[PDB]
Amino acid sequence: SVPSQKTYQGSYGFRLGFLHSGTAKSVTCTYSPALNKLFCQLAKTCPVQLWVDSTPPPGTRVRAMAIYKQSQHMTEVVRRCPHHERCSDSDGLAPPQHLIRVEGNLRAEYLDDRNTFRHSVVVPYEPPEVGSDCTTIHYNYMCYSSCMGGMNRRPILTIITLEDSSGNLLGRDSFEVRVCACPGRDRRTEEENLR
Ligand SMILES: [Zn+2]
Repeated sequence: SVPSQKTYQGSYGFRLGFLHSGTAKSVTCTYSPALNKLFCQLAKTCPVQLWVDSTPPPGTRVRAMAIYKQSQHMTEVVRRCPHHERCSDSDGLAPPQHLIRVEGNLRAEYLDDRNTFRHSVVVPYEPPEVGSDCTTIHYNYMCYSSCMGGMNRRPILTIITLEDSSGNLLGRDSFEVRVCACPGRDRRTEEENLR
C-alpha cells in the first residue's frame, strides 16, 4: 500500500509554512512555492512551520514520512542508502536507517511500521510560544537524492500529518524534497525550467 498524500486542512485548519531563504549559492535549505519543493543540503537544518486556525487537543502529534513521488516506485520504502545507514552518525535516538530526523526534540519518536515497514518520525504538537504565531519543527534529511542503492536520483515527497493520540488523521500536507549539494542553484534551475 501507499500513504495518502492528499492535502487536508481538517477541523483545525492545519497547513505548513516555509521560511524565505533565497537562492544564493551558499544557502543550505530553500523552499520553492511554485514547485512545492524543498531543496536542502545533506543533514542540514530544515525549518518547517506548522500553522493552525485553532489549537488542537493536548496529545496531538505531528508525523513526518517520505514516499517516492513516482507511482512506479511508490510501494518501495524510502530509506537511507547502504553507505549512510552504516556511517555511525546516529544522534542516539534516530535509527541509522531513517532518512528523516527531527533536531533538538527529546520527545521525538521513530517508528518502523510493523505492517508496511515504512519509517516515520513523530513529535508532540506544541502550541506557538509567546510572541509566535506558529510552531517550528527542525528536520534533517540524511541522504542525498542521488545516493546509489538508496533514493537513487528518484524524487521523494515528505508527508506531514497532524494526528490525534491514537494516530488518527486530523490534517495533512506535503511537499517534494531534493537533497543536493547546491540547493540555491538547483532551485533556480528548476523554477526556470518551469517557465
Ligand atoms: Zn546516502
